[PDB]
Amino acid sequence: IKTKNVDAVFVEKQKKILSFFQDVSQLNTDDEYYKIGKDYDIEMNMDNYTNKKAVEEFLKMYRTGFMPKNLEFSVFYDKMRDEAIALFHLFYYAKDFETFYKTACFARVHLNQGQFLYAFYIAVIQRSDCHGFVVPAPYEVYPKMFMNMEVLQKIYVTKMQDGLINPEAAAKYGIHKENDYFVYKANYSNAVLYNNEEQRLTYFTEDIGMNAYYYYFHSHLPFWWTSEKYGALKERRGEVYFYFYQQLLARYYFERLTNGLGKIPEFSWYSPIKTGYYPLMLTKFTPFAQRPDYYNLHTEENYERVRFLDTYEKTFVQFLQKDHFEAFGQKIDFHDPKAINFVGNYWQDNADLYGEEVTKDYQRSYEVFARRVLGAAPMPFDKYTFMPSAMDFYQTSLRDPAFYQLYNRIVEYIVEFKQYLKPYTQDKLYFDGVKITDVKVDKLTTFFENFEFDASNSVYFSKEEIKNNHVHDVKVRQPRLNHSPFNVNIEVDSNVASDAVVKIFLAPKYDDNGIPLTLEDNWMKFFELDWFTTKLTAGQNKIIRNSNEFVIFKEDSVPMTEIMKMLDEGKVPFDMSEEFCYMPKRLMLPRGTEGGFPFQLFVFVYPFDNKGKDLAPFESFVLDNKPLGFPLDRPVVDALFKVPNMYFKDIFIYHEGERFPYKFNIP
Amino acid sequence: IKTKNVDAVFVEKQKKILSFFQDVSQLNTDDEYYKIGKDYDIEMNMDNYTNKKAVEEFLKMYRTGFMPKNLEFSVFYDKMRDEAIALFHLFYYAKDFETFYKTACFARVHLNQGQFLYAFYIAVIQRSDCHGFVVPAPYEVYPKMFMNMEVLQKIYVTKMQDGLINPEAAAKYGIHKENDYFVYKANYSNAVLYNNEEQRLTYFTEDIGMNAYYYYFHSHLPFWWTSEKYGALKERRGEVYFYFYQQLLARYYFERLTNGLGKIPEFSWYSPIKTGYYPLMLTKFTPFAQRPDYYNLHTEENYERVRFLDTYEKTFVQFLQKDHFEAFGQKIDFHDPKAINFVGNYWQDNADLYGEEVTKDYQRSYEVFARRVLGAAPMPFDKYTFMPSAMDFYQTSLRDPAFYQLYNRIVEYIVEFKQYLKPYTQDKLYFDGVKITDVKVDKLTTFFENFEFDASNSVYFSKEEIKNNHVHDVKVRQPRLNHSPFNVNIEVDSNVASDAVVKIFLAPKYDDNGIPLTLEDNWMKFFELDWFTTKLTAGQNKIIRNSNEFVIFKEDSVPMTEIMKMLDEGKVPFDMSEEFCYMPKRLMLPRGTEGGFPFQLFVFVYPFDNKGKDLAPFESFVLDNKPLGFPLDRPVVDALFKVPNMYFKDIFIYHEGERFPYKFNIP
Ligand code: NA
Ligand code: NA
Repeated sequence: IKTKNVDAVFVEKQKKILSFFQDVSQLNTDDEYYKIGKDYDIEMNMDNYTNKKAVEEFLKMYRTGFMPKNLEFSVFYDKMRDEAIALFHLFYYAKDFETFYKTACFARVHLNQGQFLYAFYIAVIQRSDCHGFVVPAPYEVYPKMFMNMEVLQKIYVTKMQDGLINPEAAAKYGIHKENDYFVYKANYSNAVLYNNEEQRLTYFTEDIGMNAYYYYFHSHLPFWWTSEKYGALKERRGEVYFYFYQQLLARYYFERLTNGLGKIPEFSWYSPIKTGYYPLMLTKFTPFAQRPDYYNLHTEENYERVRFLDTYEKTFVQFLQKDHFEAFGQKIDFHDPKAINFVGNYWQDNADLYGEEVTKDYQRSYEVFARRVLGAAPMPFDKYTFMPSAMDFYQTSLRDPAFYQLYNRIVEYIVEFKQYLKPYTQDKLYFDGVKITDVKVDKLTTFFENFEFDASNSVYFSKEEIKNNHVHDVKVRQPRLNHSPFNVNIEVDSNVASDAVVKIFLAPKYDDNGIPLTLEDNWMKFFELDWFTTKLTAGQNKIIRNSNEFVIFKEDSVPMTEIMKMLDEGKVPFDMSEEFCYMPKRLMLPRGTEGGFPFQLFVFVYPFDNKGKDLAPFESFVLDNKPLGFPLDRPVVDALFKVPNMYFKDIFIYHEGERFPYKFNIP
Repeated sequence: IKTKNVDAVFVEKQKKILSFFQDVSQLNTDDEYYKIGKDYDIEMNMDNYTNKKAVEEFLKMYRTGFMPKNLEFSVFYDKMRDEAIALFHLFYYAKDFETFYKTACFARVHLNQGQFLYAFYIAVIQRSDCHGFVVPAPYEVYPKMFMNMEVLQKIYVTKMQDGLINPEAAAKYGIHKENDYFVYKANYSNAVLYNNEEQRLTYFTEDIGMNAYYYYFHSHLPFWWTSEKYGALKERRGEVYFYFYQQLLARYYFERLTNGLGKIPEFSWYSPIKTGYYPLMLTKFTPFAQRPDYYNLHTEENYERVRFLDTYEKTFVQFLQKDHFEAFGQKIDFHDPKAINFVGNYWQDNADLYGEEVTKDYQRSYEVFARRVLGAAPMPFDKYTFMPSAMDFYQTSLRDPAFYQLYNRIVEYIVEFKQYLKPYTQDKLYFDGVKITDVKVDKLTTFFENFEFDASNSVYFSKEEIKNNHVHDVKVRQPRLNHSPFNVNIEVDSNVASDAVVKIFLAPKYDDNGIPLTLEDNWMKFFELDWFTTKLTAGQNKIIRNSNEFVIFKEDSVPMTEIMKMLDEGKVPFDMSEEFCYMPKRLMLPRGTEGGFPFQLFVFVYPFDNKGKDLAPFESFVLDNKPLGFPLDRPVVDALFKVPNMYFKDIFIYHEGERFPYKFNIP
C-alpha cells in the first residue's frame, strides 16, 4: 500500500540483498552467489575494507574455525557471538556495495546459516550505503521460530509425500493446497495446552509481529555494539532501553488486564519460580527446554550463576544507597535525569557502558545469565552445543512469561532510580492560555483476522528440484489481533497563535479490583500512542488525529514475493524501508470485550519551539529535548500535575466477532 | 639414601633441636631441657633478642596467661593463634642458637605442648641460622593426627597391659611385637565405614604423606606471617597460593577419575551440603565433629557466619565486574597477570594483603570461617575449648571431602579472574627451529606397599619408666601408594645450538564420559611434573629424564631414630634438609587400573636465557621470569596454542599387585 520509488541501480542492489533470504538452509551450486562465494579471497581484497584490524581479526578467527553448519546459533554464548561480531565487522567495513555483496556470498557459502543471517540482517540495517534498503520480515527468514512444532511437522510430512495423499483427510488437519501453495492453519499453543493462566495471553505472546518486533529492536541496536554511529543518540542510549521495556511491559499489562490476570509476578533467584513455560518448538538436534511450574532456580548447577546475578543487583542497590558515586570510569549523580543513560546501560551491560566499540567476554552480562537460568535448560554440552530455550533468541523471547518477569524486575529497579528525580512542577507543565476543553474518540473495537505468511524457507528441496526451480511453497495462516481505525478529536482553546506538541497516551482505568488508577503510582502504566505538532490559532481549535497517522506504529511487512513484484515496478514499501523497528499497528489496542473494557486516554498539549521555519518529523523531535515519554518519564504528584492543557477521557475497548482464535481454525 | 655431610657443631645443634620432638606429651625432670627451662628468665635476657617490642609483647601476654596444658591447640582461633604467634616471635628474634634453644626449653616446660610444637616447628623452618637444619616428619611429631581411633586405642590398651596378653589373640587384630617395637597394622577408614562414594579415595585423602605435605606447606609460609623474609618472592605470594591449590586439586581430580568419581561438587552456604565426613579420630576431651550427609549450612548458629562469607565472595564478584579498582590501599587491574598476587592474597586474607608483618583479629579470615562452618562442630564453649574438626588442623585437612570442595570454590573464582588475561600468542610460545619429533615413556605402574612410621610420641610413660629409659616403642604400618620409576625420552630436532627449558605436565585424556579433553577448558587440570634445562645441539637430540630426577617431588622422610644414627656418622638426609615442602614422590601418579587407565603427557620445550655462565637449579628458575605453571597459567585457545616445540603423548597408568589396601592388613 504505502510505497516509494527507486532507480534501477537501487533495484539491482535490493534484489542482490534479498537473494540471501531466499532458500536459506540449502545451497544452489548453479546460482551466482555460489560461484562468487566459493573462490572469493578476502586476503587478496584486504585494501577493500575500511578497517584492516577488523579483517585481520576475522581471518585469524576464521582459520581457527567457526561454528559448524548443522548446529543452532545463538548470540547469547561467547564464542558464537564473537564469530558473529567478527563476521559483522567484515560486512560493515567493506569499502562499497560490491565488496559487501562478495563478502556475503562467501559467508553464505562457507558458514553456519544462522550465524550468517544474524550477521547479515544487522549489517544491512547498520551500513550507511544500505540505509533506504529493505529486509524481509523475520518470520519469513526464520519461519521455524515463529510456529509450533505441530505445524512444522505437517509441513515436513507434506513435502516428504510430494503432496497431499487424500485432500479430504488433510482438510481435517487444517491443510489444503491453494494454487501452488500448501496452506497450514495454525492454532496458538493453548489450543493444545493450558498448563497455567498465562496461556490466556498466547495470541499476544506468540504473535509473529510482537516477536519480530523484538527481533528488530535488537537488530537496530545490539547490546554488544556501540551506538557511536548514531552520534547524539549515544548519550541517550540508556533512555531508549528503559523506554522500550517500560512501554512494551505497559502494553503487556493491558493484555493481562483484559484477561483478568493482574500484575506481573515477582521471583527470587533463591526460590522456586511459580510460572512454567512449555515451548512447543524444536531444532535439528533437540527440543527447546521446558520449565515446569515451581521450578527451583537454586540448584547445584546454578549456584555460581545465582551468586553473580545476586551481586549484579546488590551492586545497583548500593548505587541507590549513595546518590552520587563513581562507576565504570564515570561520575554518576542520581538527581540528574540524564543518569538514566548510565542506568540503562548498566542493566543491559552494553558496549556504551564501558567506552568500547564491542563488549568483551570478561564483561559478563546480567541479561545473558538471567536468561540462561530462567531458561531452565541443562548445562550446554560444549560451546556450540546447548539446549535452546525461548530466551536464547530474540525471535522467541516474548513467548515466555519469564521474559516479562525478568524485564519487569529490571525496569522496577530503574524506577527505584526514577524516584530521585524532582517531580515536574506546575509551571514546567503549564501551557499558558491554552486549554483542552474536550476530547472525543471514535469507536474502539478489536477483532481477529486470518493472516498468512510465507513459510517456505523451512522446506528442504532436491538437487534435481533446485535446478528445475520446482515450486513447493508454504503458507501458514492464523488469526491475529487487529482493530478498526479511529479518530481522536481534540478541542482546545488557544488564547493566541502558538505552535504546539500534542501527545497521546493510553492507560488503564481501574486495577483488577475496581480501584481507580492514580497517576502517583500508575504513571509507568501509561503507553504512548502519538507524538505530533500543530499550529494553534486564537479562539477555538480542533485537531482530528487518526490512528493510521499515529507515529509510533507500523503496517505489516510485505512478503518477499510481493516486494519482489514491486521492484519490477520501480517501487518499494515505505513502512519497511524506514519504519521497521516500530510496533505493528494492529496490536496497538489490547483485546477488548464484547461489552467494552474500560481504559482511559491522556491527551497533553504543550509548547513547541517555533523553528521560525517549516518542520519535518524526525528532527522536529530532536529540536525539543524533552525526555522520552514526557511528561510521564518520572513520578508524578497528582495535585502538582494536572493542568488545563491536559485531558483524561474515559474510553471503552470493545471486541467484535469471534472471541477465540481457534474458532477460525476449525475444520 | 640421599645424604649430606655436616660438622660436629651442626650435629650438636641438630640433636638439641630434635630433643623437643622426642617425648612430647610428658616432661622428663631429670633431662637437661627441664633444668634450663624451669628457671630461665626472659626479662634478664632481653638484650639477647633482635626485637625488644616482640619480647615485651610476649612477656605481657604470657603474664596475662596462655592456653592450659590439657587442651587442644588450633591456629584457627584468635587468642590461641596470637599466643602462638608471640611465642614464635620470641623464637625468631632470639639473638643466636643458644638463646633460641634456651627459649624453647622454657616453652616446652611452661606451655601447652601443641602450641609449643606449632611455634617451634615453624621457628626452625623460618630462622636463617637454622636453614640447613632438619625437622622430623609431622606424622612422627603428631602421630595421633595421622591414625584412626581404632589404632590409637589399641596402642593405649597394649601399654596399659604392659604388653601383649595372648600374642596369638592379638595377631587377629593386626598387633604383634617385633623386637622391642609393638606393631599395629592400620586400615583406611572405609575398611570400617563406607558412608558415601568419597570413601573410595581414602588411600589418597588419608595418606600420611599428603597430609604431612599440607602441614609443611603451611609451616613454610603461614597465612598470618608476611613473606618479607623471602624478598622478591613476596611479590609472587598470591601466585604461589593459587598454584599450590590448583596443582593439588588437579592431582586430586586424577584420583577421582580413576575411581569413577568425576568433578568436584559445588555447594551453597544457603543450602544443605550433600557430602558428609565422619572423622574417626579423637582428643583427650572430645571426639572430632561429624558432618552428616545433607547437613544444612544455614541454621541459626551460622546465620552471621554465612553473611560474612557471602559478602566476602560478593566483594570479589564486584572486583570482577570492574576490571580496575582500588582495594586494600592498592590499585588493581585485572588485565595485569601480576594481579594474581593480590587475588591470591585476597582469598587467603594473609599478612601481605595489608602491608603488615602479622594479621590482626579484626582482619577476619574467609578461610577460617569457611572451615569453621563446613566443619559442622557446635559453637566453641570458650576460646580454648572447641569441638575439633578435620579443618582445625593442617595435619587433617585433606581428610575431608569438604576441604577440596572449599578450595575448589576459591580456585574457580581465581580462574574467573584468569579470564581477563590475554591468551599466549603463537609467537610468544614458538621455539624457532626446534621441534619435538617424538616422546616415548616407560611403563607407568602403580602399586601399594606397606610403610611403617614411629608412632611412639602417642604413648604415656611412668616416672619410674622415664628415668629407666625403659622402651615401649610403637610402629604403625599401612599400605601406601607408590609407583615404579620410569623414563621419559624426548626426541627433539634443534636447528641450532641453543639452551632450552623442558617442562613436563600430566593431564587427563577424557572426562568420565569419554569426551576427549580440550585445552581450552581443561588447562587447569594439568599437573606439572618437571622443570629442567638442557643444552640442545644442532640436528637430532634426545633427552632422557627419569622420574627420580623430577624436581617437583621428594623422597619419604627418614624416621628420627634413623636421622639420629646418621648424625653419629656426620651425615644428614638431603631431601629432608632442603626439599621437605614438596609432594612425596610415591604419590605422583594416581592409582592406575590393571588394564591401563588413560592419561596424557604434555612435553613443552622453550628458549632458556643463556646465562653466558654455568647454571644451578634454584636461581635458574628465577633468571627466567615465566609465571608458575607456564605455559598453562592462563586460558589457552587450542588453535592459537599448539606449536612444534609442544608434544602430547597418550599414556596409560597400570596398577600391579593387590588392588585394595585392606588385603595387606588381613590376619
Ligand atoms: Na518480576
Ligand atoms: Na566446590
